[PDB]
Amino acid sequence: NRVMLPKAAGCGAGSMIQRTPKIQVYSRHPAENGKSNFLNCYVSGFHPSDIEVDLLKNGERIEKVEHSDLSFSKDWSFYLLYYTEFTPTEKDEYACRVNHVTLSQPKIVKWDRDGSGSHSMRYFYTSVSRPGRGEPRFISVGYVDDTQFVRFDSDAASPREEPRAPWIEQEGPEYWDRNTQICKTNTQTDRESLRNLRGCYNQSEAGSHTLQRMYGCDVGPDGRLLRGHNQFAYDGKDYIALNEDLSSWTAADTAAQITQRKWEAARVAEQLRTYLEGTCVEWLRRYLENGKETLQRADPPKTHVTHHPISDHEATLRCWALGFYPAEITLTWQRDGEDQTQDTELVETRPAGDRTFQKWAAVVVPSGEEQRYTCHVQHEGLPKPLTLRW
Repeated sequence: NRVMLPKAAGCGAGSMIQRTPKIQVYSRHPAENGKSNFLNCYVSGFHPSDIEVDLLKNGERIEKVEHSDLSFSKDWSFYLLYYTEFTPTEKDEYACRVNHVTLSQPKIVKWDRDGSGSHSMRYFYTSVSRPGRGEPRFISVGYVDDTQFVRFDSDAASPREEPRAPWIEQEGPEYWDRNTQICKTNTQTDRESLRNLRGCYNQSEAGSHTLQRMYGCDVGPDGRLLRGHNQFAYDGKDYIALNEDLSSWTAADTAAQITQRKWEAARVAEQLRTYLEGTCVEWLRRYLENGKETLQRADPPKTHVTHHPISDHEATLRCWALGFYPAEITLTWQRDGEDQTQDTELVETRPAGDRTFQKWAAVVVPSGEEQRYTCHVQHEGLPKPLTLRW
């Protein structure tokens, strides 16, 4: 259940970070001809949020592709999963084509075939002005751990808080009407906040800017609050955050300090603390119980090692983790028991599309010395860490 958020203050009386997308193209399951599968293109770590993604087959654009609702990572960078059902063959070449302001031409990536008891609730808000093209777009999503359960999109035909997980559907009309109202109000707040922030930085009304907000709570196995959060970013960078004491603020610069003093005088922190200690944890406990059959089940990783020769003198060992939930995992390579921190390559953890996640860690090793390396796997669905070799 959401909370009403305060408005950023105007200043009366300067940097844009651009991150280019990471792109991973992969199937949900190990690919086997004839058997239907899912082709995924995961685009992550990008900023700003506008992006164009096509799945290609032998160079041709695939229609019907779906994608996830826009959300972002802890560093404020955005991620999206684009996916389609497909049946691979031997000589069909699949690819993902991505365009973004950081790319001087579209980038094509081919498909290369070769628990704990603690829980979190988060709401993620993205508001993007579009000068000359109407009002800002507002998209927000709610998660319990790594499971999305609501979305709101101000560009939907009828903007509403919408269910996105089966266990939320049982909530009555009061729940949907109330949280819709908070969204529609949080919409107009962020709209005035975008205007105020533009003025604080003397920015032109001709340019697009991004407001991102996150709040929610962490609970332990017994249901008690472990930590509350309420963060605010402008153009992909920290702006103002509620501190861990839920009673003071950290402001990034002199503009954000004006907002800090406004929220201090209005006692915003006290209102947020009341929400985080009460409503937030109370509804998180309720969701955990209503969805316990999926939300309180950790799926351990299915793990294996593959060998890919880099010529006849060295080779890549790749440690694979598949089908795990939640997403948090640690993969480490060791040589004679010592971690290969310097030489281990780690891809970003990526969604399978079926709620589970995937990751690999790779290290190049001297040929004939593969047997000295072991992959170490830590996941909350594993009673003990796993160790594997090639």
